[PDB]
Amino acid sequence: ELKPDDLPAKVRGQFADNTEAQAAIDAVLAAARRWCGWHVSPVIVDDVMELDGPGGRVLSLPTLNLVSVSSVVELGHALDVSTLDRSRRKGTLTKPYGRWTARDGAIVVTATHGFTEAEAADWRRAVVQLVGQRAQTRKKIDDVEYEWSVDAELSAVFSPFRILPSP
Amino acid sequence: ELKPDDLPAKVRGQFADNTEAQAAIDAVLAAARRWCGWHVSPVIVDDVMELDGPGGRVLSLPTLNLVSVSSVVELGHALDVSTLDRSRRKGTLTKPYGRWTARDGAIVVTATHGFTEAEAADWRRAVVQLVGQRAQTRKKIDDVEYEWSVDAELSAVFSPFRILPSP
Amino acid sequence: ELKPDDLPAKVRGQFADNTEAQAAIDAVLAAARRWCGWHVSPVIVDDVMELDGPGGRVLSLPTLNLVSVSSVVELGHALDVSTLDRSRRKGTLTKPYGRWTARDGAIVVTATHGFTEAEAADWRRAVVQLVGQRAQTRKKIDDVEYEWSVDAELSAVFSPFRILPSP
Amino acid sequence: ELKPDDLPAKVRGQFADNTEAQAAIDAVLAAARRWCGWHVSPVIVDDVMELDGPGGRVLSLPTLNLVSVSSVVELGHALDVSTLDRSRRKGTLTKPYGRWTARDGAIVVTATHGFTEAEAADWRRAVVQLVGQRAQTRKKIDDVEYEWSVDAELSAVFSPFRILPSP
Amino acid sequence: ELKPDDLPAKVRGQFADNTEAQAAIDAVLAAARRWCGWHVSPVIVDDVMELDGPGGRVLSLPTLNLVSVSSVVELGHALDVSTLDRSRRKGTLTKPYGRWTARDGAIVVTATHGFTEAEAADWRRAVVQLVGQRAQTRKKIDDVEYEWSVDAELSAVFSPFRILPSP
Amino acid sequence: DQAMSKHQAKFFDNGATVNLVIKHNPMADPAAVKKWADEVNSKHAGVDNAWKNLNLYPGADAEVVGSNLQEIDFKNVR
Repeated sequence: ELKPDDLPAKVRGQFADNTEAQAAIDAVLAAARRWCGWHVSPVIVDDVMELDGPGGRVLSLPTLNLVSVSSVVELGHALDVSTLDRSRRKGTLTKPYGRWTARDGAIVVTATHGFTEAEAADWRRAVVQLVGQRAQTRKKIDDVEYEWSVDAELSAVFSPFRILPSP
Repeated sequence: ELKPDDLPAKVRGQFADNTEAQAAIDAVLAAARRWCGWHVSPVIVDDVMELDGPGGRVLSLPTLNLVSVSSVVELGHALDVSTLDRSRRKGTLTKPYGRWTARDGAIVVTATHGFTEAEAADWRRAVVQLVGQRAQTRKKIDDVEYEWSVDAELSAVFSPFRILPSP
Repeated sequence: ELKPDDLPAKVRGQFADNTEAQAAIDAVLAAARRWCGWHVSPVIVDDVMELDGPGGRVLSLPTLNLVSVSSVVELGHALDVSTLDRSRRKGTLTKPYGRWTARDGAIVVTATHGFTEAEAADWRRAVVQLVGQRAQTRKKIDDVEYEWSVDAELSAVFSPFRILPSP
Repeated sequence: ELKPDDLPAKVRGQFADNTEAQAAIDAVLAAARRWCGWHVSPVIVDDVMELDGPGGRVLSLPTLNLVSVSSVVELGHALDVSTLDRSRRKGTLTKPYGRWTARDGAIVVTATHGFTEAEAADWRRAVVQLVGQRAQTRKKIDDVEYEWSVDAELSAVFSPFRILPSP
Repeated sequence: ELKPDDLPAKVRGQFADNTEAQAAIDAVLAAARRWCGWHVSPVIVDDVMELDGPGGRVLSLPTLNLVSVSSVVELGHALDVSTLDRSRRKGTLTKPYGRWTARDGAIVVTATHGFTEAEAADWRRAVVQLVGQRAQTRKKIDDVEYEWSVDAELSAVFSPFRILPSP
Repeated sequence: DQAMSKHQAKFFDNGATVNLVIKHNPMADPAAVKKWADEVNSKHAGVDNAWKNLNLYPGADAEVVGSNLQEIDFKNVR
């Protein structure tokens, strides 16, 4: 993950210890993951997610890079994983013929997904730049003059990794 | 690809080591490729692509310069590459008779695509200029005065190498 | 072609050797040729171009000054060159009666085309001026003050040599 | 045409040799002729033109001052020039009975067209002024301050000598 | 005609000899006569003009002050001059009953027309003022500051002597 | 009735029937305008040159204008 060592020296110089830097990092990552709707961090192996019932032919999982899926259980009964159609880019599961359950809390899916640190390089750079901008931070006093939304500030850099709202 | 020695010495001077320069190049390249949707400058050969079925007559590879196709396997059954029409500029394949499948993750395509370092000269220059401008970074203090999105920044120089969103 | 010697002395004085000047020249020519859609450089003798199937009565070759054509092969069979109608200004080939093939990768045409250095003089001047403007390159520091798109920058000078997009 | 001695001495002073002045004149003349679409000041005689068939009653030569026509050959068969009506101002030819062909590159016209150096006095002045202004080249440094398209630049003085695009 | 002696002393003082002043005068008169569509200079006796076929009942000669006409030949046959209706102000010739020829290069008319120097006094003044303005000719350097279309510049003074475009 | 007939007949002697009205860009030489008009008339006149496409140079305007044929109708008074 992102450690205070990976921050630039000048930005870290505005701190006192790695604890507060890690706290700020955690806050920024939490905000980014909440806004984009899914974590872009290193791939989490066998993450367990519970999904409500879509009711259609395709299940829109909350991911944009789905590598593999281990087991799928619906309404207390396990399904055959090999009989489903999965799209890596879309991150959706499609039954061959039929419809998914339309009830809440009926689908539990465990799968491996995410972007690895090798491919996801601009994500860490964007997080680091946002942390530095937050740390560094009309009013005139003598020869010193300064002249002057969370959602807009995030969207200015995190647009490519945001899942569109469900219709 | 691009190495730190390709950067101007003045731009090179702001990084502690060549590893930091390579990291900046990797971040900028990742952002540019994510915006464009495909690599441009390096000729990756025998590239393996997992694409979804469009169901129509033409299949649209995520490339804008298709040199040659090696083998095509659809739904576990390999097709004859010599019977498929190829379009180098559009990067698309057309079945003379019949239609492609419509299920997800049913086509695997192995082909060589991209530009070589010879003709792809403006891409490298744009990447270098973007790296320099990002690494070059109202407020007045004494006689020093300064007055002041990823989408807008990347759209300035990387427009010719974009694949428009699929309809 | 355009050599660093043809650049003005003042512009070349901002370089260190002919290698980087030639690299910048190559980048600028590549960008200009990509934007205009066809090379305006000295006439290339017997250039081999592969064209997709238009499907109509006229074949719109990607050129604006077509001097002569050597051989035309369609769907693996050579045609009679002398039986076609060619327009130098339009750069189009017209069959006497019938239609062209509508399939991809079916037409290969070798022809002599382009603008010679004698007639094409403003092209080199525009390239040189663009290179010089790129090389020469609010912020106030003491008594020094400065106040401030690739497609627009190119179109401002390269409009007369651009092929309109195919409908 | 125009020679470096025709330029004012002050404008002449900024070029290393008369060859550079001739090169600048050639570039400006090429740009002006490309914008207008035909030569203006020199009387080229026995000029050979390869034009496409309009298919209508009147054929439109790319000239605005037709002095006399020498010979007309259509589809390999020469016509009688004395039976074709001529328009010096419009530069057009009308067949009293019948219509011109419609195929491409079927008419070859040999005629003398243009203005002489006597009446064409504003063209030379405009060319000289354009050359001087292009060779005469916010930013403030100490007490020196400066504050600031080919189509707009050429449309300023070269408008009267333009042939409108063919409908 | 207009000689360099008729120019004001101050304007002529910005020249070196009568040759360049006469050249500038010739350029300005050529531009003015081209824009207005007809020469306003001293009356030219027996000027020979060839006119295309109007096809109607009135022939619109390219003049605004027609004093007399000597001979009119149409389609190689001379007409009776005394049987026509001519308007001095309109500068048009009207057949009594019938229509003119509708073919190109069919009418040759020799006539005396123009404005004499006695009546046309503001024309020379306008030409002289335009020449002086051209000769005399943001940028700030120390205490010297300057802050800033041919058709508009001409129309600002030459409107009363312009022939409207033919419908 | 005689005056009505005279007025209805006078339409064919002093009446203009325009089809297209072309508005030209001011930055145009009159001779080029005449040449372009001649070319337009050559390409878009007669029943043979029907249902084609009209390309206009930038800065121009074309409008379709009919007539007033329903003004010579005086049935309610005749």
